Amino acid sequence: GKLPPGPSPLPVLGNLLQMDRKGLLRSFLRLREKYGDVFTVYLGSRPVVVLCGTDAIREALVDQAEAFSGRGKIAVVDPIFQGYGVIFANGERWRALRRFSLATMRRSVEERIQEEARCLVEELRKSKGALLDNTLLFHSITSNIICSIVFGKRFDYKDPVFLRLLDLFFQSFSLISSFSSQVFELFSGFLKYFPGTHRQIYRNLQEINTFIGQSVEKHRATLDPSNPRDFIDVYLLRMEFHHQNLILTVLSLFFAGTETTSTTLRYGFLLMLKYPHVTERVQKEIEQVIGSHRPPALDDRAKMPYTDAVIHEIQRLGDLIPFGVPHTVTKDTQFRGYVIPKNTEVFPVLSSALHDPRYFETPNTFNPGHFLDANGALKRNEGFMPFSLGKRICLGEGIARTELFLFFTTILQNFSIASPVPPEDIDLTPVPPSYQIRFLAR
Amino acid sequence: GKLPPGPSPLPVLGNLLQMDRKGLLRSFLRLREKYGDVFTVYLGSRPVVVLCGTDAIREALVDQAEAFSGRGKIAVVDPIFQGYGVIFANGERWRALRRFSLATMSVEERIQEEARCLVEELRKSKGALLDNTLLFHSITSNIICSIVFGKRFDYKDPVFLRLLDLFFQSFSLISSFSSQVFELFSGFLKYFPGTHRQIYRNLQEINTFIGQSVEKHRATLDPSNPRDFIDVYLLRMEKDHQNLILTVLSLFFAGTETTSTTLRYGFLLMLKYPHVTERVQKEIEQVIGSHRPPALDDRAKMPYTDAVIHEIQRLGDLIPFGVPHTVTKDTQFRGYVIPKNTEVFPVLSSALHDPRYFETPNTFNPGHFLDANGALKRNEGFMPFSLGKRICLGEGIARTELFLFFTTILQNFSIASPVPPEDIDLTPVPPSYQIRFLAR
Amino acid sequence: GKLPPGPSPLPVLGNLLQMDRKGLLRSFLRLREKYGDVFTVYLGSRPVVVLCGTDAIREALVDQAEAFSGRGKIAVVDPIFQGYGVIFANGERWRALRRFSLATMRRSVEERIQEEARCLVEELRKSKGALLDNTLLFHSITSNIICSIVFGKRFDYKDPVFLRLLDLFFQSFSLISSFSSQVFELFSGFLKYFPGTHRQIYRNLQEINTFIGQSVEKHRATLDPSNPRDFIDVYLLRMEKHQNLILTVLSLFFAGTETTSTTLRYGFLLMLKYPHVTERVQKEIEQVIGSHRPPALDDRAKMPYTDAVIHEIQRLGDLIPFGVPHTVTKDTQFRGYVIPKNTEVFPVLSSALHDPRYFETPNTFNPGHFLDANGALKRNEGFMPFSLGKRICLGEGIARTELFLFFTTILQNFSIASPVPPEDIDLTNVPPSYQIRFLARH
Amino acid sequence: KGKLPPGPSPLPVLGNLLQMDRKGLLRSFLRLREKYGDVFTVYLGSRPVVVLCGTDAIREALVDQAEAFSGRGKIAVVDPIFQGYGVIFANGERWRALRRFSLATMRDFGMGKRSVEERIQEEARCLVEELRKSKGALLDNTLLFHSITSNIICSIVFGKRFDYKDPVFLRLLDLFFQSFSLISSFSSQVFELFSGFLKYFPGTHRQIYRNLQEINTFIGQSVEKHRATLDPSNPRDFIDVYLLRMEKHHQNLILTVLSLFFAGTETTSTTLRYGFLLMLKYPHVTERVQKEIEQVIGSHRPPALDDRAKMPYTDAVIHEIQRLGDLIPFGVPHTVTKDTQFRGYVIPKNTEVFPVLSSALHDPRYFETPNTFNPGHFLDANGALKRNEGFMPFSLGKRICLGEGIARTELFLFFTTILQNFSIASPVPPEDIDLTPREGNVPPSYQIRFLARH
Ligand code: HEM
Ligand code: HEM
Ligand code: HEM
Ligand code: HEM
Ligand SMILES: c1ccc(-c2ccc(Cn3ccnc3)cc2)cc1
Ligand SMILES: c1ccc(-c2ccc(Cn3ccnc3)cc2)cc1
Ligand SMILES: c1ccc(-c2ccc(Cn3ccnc3)cc2)cc1
Ligand SMILES: c1ccc(-c2ccc(Cn3ccnc3)cc2)cc1
Repeated sequence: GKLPPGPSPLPVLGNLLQMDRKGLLRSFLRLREKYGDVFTVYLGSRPVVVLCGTDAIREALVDQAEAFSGRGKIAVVDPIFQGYGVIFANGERWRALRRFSLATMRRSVEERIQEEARCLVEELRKSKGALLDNTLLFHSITSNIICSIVFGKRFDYKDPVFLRLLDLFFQSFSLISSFSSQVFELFSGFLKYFPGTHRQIYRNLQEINTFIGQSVEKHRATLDPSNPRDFIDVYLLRMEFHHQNLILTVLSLFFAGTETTSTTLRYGFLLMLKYPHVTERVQKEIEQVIGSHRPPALDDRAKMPYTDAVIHEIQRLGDLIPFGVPHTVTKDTQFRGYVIPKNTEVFPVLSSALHDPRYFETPNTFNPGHFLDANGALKRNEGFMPFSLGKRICLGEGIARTELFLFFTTILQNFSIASPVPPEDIDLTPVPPSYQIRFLAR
Repeated sequence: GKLPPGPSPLPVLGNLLQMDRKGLLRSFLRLREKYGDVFTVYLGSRPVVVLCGTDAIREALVDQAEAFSGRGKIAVVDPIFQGYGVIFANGERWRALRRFSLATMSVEERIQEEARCLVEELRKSKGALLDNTLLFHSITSNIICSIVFGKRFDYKDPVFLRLLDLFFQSFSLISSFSSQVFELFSGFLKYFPGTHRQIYRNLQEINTFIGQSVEKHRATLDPSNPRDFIDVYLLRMEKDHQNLILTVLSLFFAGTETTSTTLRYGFLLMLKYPHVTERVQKEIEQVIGSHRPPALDDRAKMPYTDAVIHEIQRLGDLIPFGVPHTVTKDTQFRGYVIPKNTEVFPVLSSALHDPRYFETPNTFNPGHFLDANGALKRNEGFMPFSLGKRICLGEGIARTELFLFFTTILQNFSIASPVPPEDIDLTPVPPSYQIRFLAR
Repeated sequence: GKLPPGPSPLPVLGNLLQMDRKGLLRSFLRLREKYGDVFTVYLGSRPVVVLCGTDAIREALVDQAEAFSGRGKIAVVDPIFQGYGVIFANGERWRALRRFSLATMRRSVEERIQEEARCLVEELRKSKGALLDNTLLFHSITSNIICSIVFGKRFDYKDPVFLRLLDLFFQSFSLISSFSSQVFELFSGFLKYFPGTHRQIYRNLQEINTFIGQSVEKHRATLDPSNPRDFIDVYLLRMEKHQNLILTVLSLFFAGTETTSTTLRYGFLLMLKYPHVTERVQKEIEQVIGSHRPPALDDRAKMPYTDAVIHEIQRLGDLIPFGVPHTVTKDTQFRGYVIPKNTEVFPVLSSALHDPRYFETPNTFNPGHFLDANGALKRNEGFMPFSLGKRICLGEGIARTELFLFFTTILQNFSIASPVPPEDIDLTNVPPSYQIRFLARH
Repeated sequence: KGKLPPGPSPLPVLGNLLQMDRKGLLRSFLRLREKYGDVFTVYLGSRPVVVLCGTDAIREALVDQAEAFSGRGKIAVVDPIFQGYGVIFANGERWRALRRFSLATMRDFGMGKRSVEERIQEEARCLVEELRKSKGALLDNTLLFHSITSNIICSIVFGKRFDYKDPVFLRLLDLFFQSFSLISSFSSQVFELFSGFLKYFPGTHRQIYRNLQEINTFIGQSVEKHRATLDPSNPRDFIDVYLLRMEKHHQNLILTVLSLFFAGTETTSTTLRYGFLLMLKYPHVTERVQKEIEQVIGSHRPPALDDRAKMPYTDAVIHEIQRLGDLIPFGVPHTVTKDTQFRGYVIPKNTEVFPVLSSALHDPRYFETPNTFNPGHFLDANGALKRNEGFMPFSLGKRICLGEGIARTELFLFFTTILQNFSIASPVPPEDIDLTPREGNVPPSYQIRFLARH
């Protein structure tokens, strides 16, 4: 019974000097070759266990789910200061949210998404096939879904309030560091920056908490059970400053997710620009199953292997969350013939699975074959886990994947796509590059 | 026996919603007004104790030094994984470095010689408008080089530049408000220091190099004449590799960088207030005259200039929050309780601007550090280097760099800029700017 | 969310000054009246949560079994010193023993108890109805069972080796303390005496181990699989797939048998006080088993009264009034209080066995407790002399079978008498030493 | 490099409990020392404990690193989650207070040291009067010694000694030394080890004690009486000292102190019992002592504390008695406070530690004949008292006996005064006195006769 093997560390720095010039990911890969699927690396004085390949990540997150579900120290409340019960309250809250998101699936996403998909088309027609940067377009459409689900009705793309919160929630801003400043941090035991809060993207923060209040007010007055129209009055029901903020927090979480959805699309479309023959096939399957006279609907995905396989492939290659979200072991645990002590930090390196050779004939090339059998139907591939697995698997998986199928097909149904750059010359290597694309009505 | 009071937190966010639009500092200040000199705020789910004003910070860092000296979780080794002894080795190593830095206090001469080189470079400027940023990084850095490798680099030496590049290479990481709220909810930050890549070529070239210098040193080294910090390394080694040095080197640079900025800020300040620069140039002529380089012993006979430099460090306030510490033992502080392992901010800024110690906390004012007769006077609020068990290891070097570099410059040149003094905006890190050095 | 209420403590002593003159149990009871079913008391500087009444104990040990299953600090290994894996090894070992004991129940255990039951009768016949102290007799019979189960064959009552180990395992010996010596201990944080501390603890044992070695040898020297004949070669098999483990296991088995023996001793005295009950039982015996065959386990089903009586005996006897203290594993929410991980907890078994909400007359001998109107056995939730939950007695099966068979077989072949008239028997947790006479019914 | 103290490998549940000498835990520690050295790690149950052997090792720990090795056992550590801090701290200050008060008894101006000396002197006197009234009868000094040492504590706490047969005295002599035993089988113990919980626990016994409720009452009476009559700045005894800290929980706090004090007195009493038996076996030593007594104190005044200075032999002898007696062989276990570096090993905060006092009192590097009675241990060539570092029957460091002062003064005075006025004899001939204890480190029971020297 030993700890997962790893490279020996240096004081202050840990293994920070043995990383590939190529990046932390390459490092983890070369490390795997030497030490295997489970190993121990050091960021500063702290050890972390790295999990590589499908099988290893699955065993951990799935087979021993309770053991591997813990959050990072920043998220753990100190009873000595807050006492328990806030611990537990949070507990019940989580379960509640977790429960509500299943209900959403069981005018649900399918219809709301079908609506938004329409609006998108109309906007794309009004583009009159102009070259543009889809970034704002995709953020808007994925976001609206969240809005319809939370406040009850989509915003108009140019609605002040919408923009103000599209602004708040995706406002970029960067913090700056020198190599020296960092080594020092490592030596302090404290990072320079911490979250909180927007500076000029905080301008609207004041307005958005405020907007929430208003919507809750309106909602409250017309509220009726057992007729909960959207998430707000669901809140109001569990209920029946702090409340407005509690909402925010959910809202924020939801947006953190939508942003990934949006990027998954952006990446997907660029990818399709590089590979028009695929886009063609998909347009074909579309015409063969949905035809030309009705909107695509969620039930169609079943009868459209290629397109699904293609979307799967997009999530796979895209790999937007390569490291997964780090967890924290809950109980001293026996894993793959090693030991992992309660409170060890752990990386399920999702990327190492999405590119796992034992599961993907060509881990680095775009290849729908990954998800198709001889007969050409969708086939399960265990390496496909872009949403993670286990107790903490994405709360948004359902909504997101439905967003991806519908937004994707509806678009390819009504338009074809082109760019200045010739397919041969599209560089897929990165977040996906900003680019220009043109939507042409069919 | 209670915990330090504070604003009630929200789930996930903590007190992150009750901060002033104006910034974390303003918040801490308004908070002080309401809860007092010691209070408790929440970043995420985690509590942190904030320390405000001279008296409070001093009590903590100085009076209860052992209690308030702990480092952040990132810096704490886990025995279950590494075992103890590496804990202890580090321990002894620290004491060693701590001991060596007192021995260093040489420095005086090396600085003086660098001071000279600076002057010659400033002459060659032929009074051209420039951005002193690179100049100051170079001069302060060389000191560290002379102290570690044994001899200054030439300002344009490839190796120098390559490491001036490694150690100050800026690079930024980017975050959305949403990405952040999510981090808070994960318990994990997106970015960890140094994980980033990486100037890999440069770090690698140096690592290779230190090797070289150690080699050379090894072959020619001897006692009781250990020339520079490398041998001292070689000696502690021979008494019982390239990587430890690097780490020290980095630490040293992290510091030098602050020294450089303290100068940059100082000079801009003097551009806004030429009548002060005049006085200083006067005291310089009255005490050091015009025919010898300023020397450390001069500071004693030059109150004004000292007071001014003090005032510069005060206003500059480059480390407003101090470096967060970690309580070591359950402790009784100012009639509250602080549990072992509580994170703590000694908000240095709150002292450097403490009204109980500075007649005009927010205006440049050398009177802060002068009595009626006009001699240097101790001001307890002056704590830019922190205080206590972990007070700056570089305090000595740094302050010596500041006095010499400052005076020598003002001795041989006067300064001017496009922007008229009335129009210099001191509000921020100090703005990038242009300045001209004119020989006297 | 608060901690369980309780009396305020004093420095060093805790609540040790507020105990009834009557004993710790009375205290817990008076405490219950004031603070309720869950409260917090202090032994020295250390808090402990006390659990009172059936419902409370059950909720804890049963409903939240994983939460309330932790052992005392003495039993918790320090990884810094021993590393994990020994932690885990122990873990798997436990499960193993736990598994083997269910198998024992699945040549068999019942027969082994029946054969011993016979031997008991023959010894009781050879008593020629002499007044004696059944203490040694009962320790012997219950012990043999363990020996048949472990080494494969009963010892003869006067076999040297038997006696030598009957001696080791039940050898009494006492340690002595002054009130002052104790207050001081409380102030040191350390007790004067430690289990296993004694010189004799060691001496008895070395001799014990040697016999084991031999039996393992023999057993080792002759087994075939799955021709395994008892616990030894079961050991040998898990090994092939030492004496030290066997010994520990055996000691725990004896720790238990000792309770079984006392349960009998108490039972018989009780019956001396209440001959009209003994009569009934002798009657049911004749009505169901008759006079010409030994009682058998299957008979208990068709003998409500007798079962009810044995239940009543365990209930009143209350040999483990405080239960075996446990240690909360996870921060927990219990009965609208909070209990922090690592809190020590008493499930005061006695408070259930005497719970008014479940026993018409908690303090008088009353088989009615376990019978319905029609006179069949009825479940009573308060009956938990073996504890409940993840750590419920490993020996429950064997013990209860020992109790039914030993009891009935005896009362079938003999009747009982004493000098003292039932009116005078003293109930006065150990049962008084006494004299009893077994008279054949021929 | 940096490693934990070495030791024998443990077994599940049992730890090292199977590798102990048949001879007893002490012999074990000794044989273990031979193999692993002065600092090693043994396992009681699943718990590790660090064992400290020999003078040098114990001294380095308790003395050189005193703050590091001063921690109490888990039973004595308050949980903040339940009690909050401050009770932690209050206790702290309380301790210091008691610690301060005990020095005030010993030094050395005002009430100070002499008042205490006088009390022992008086209670010593009665011992003589009582011994005269024995008319040289064979008796068991156990109760006599418990009484005399106890009274000191009473004079110090309540302000005046108790008549030896005074009901209240007896009642509390009874409470505080009342023996009572709990019983265990080998199996019941193995099980405990497996539970993580011991069967018994201090005070958890109902019997302790009927008198407990009544004494407690006594204190109230005494505190009451004291309260009305007391006055600073002359504070007569510990009660009004309490009253003063109060005026600046009532009996409970006193009771606890009282108990602690008695726990100690009991050791003092045994030290005497042992001492006297020892002298019965070695009458030629008793003669010498009686001689020094006559040569320094003469025959016409009571011995006084200042005499010890001028009486090397007798002192050396008493030292030797404490040494051989070894009433607290294991010392009182402590608890490491801070992760520590000790003798080139590592000891983690919260490790339990035994400073095996016996291993020092019998340390060959300090005692020519560790196992024989030998005053030479504490004398130089010239025959004066010489310091012996191995002599630490009171422990050392931050937590060294609070009673060292009183106790040692009790031992010198009680001892000499007695040997001054009587000589001693027993049925058993010296050759035949067996000094080895009985199942316990406690001295074997015995009969002795005090004969006046008139
Ligand atoms: C479209 C592509 C998306 C991907 C690949 C993605 C991926 C993930 C991943 C990797 C996690 C980590 C689970 C873990 O911590 O183990 C996650 C969790 C989560 N996802 Fe998403 N996300 C996406 C979009 C969304 C969306 C649209 C939502 C909208 C609700 C969302 C909500 C969440 C939330 C709230 C969690 C938290 C996990 C937890 O319960 O602790 N994500 N998602
Ligand atoms: C220019 C003015 C400088 C200022 C105002 C400054 C300020 C500080 C402050 C406030 C700390 C707080 C330490 C703590 O309590 O955590 C610190 C630490 C430190 N400083 Fe500087 N510094 C300066 C220049 C330098 C230089 C040139 C060096 C060269 C080596 C240096 C080396 C260090 C080191 C090694 C520490 C480590 C603290 C520890 O041991 O925990 N500093 N400094
Ligand atoms: C009337 C007879 C017995 C009674 C009343 C009894 C009662 C108990 C009780 C109350 C416990 C504590 C469960 C807990 O930890 O909460 C226990 C545990 C145990 N008993 Fe018995 N016992 C009896 C006989 C036996 C016998 C014959 C064995 C033989 C194996 C035995 C073996 C054990 C063992 C090995 C445990 C360990 C508890 C655990 O694994 O958590 N007991 N028993
Ligand atoms: C006659 C021989 C005595 C011996 C050998 C003795 C020995 C000890 C020892 C070994 C300790 C443990 C200290 C430690 O943890 O290192 C101790 C503690 C103590 N003893 Fe004594 N004692 C004696 C008599 C007394 C007497 C008469 C008193 C009367 C007050 C006394 C009061 C105490 C007290 C109050 C402590 C508290 C220890 C602590 O503060 O942690 N002892 N004693
Ligand atoms: C550390 C912490 C968080 C993350 C992170 C990963 C994915 C996302 C986007 N997202 C949100 C919900 N599902 C996916 C945000 C943050 C990565 C490293
Ligand atoms: C959090 C992390 C690092 C720090 C820190 C502050 C100042 C400095 C500059 N410095 C380093 C040594 N002397 C000055 C580096 C890092 C503060 C908060
Ligand atoms: C604390 C420690 C041990 C015990 C204990 C409980 C039961 C027994 C007898 N026993 C053990 C297993 N089955 C019955 C011995 C000790 C109780 C409280
Ligand atoms: C473990 C726990 C307590 C003890 C103990 C030692 C000495 C005493 C008596 N005593 C009182 C003052 N000095 C010693 C009581 C208990 C020893 C080992």
